[PDB]
Amino acid sequence: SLAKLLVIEDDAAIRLNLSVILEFVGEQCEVIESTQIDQINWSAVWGGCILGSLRGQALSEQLIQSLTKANHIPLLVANKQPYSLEEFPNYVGELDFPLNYPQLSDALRHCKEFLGRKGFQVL
Repeated sequence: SLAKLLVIEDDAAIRLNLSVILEFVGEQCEVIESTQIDQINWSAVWGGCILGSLRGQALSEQLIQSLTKANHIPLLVANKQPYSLEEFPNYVGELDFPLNYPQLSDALRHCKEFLGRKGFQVL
């Protein structure tokens, strides 16, 4: 991935966990809490958006609006969540816990491939 990964995760320990591991596999990321979605340029080309645990156990209407408009961003879910992303056409799958290199690499690969179909890059 050329572009940073967006990470939206309301658990501090998992923000740390995801940040350390993504950096480890050579990715850059912007890690925020769900109350910070206004701080994100959703129109730009991101390497992907990883959604994790969210306050209220659900997608806020604001995040829904953002995820809907930003259909060019491939979406991953980190761990099993009470919410679902099936409605989103840019949803590309889930990251299994505990995280491991082969499964994470596949997930990030699916993000790259998605971006490729959208016309954004070639590896």
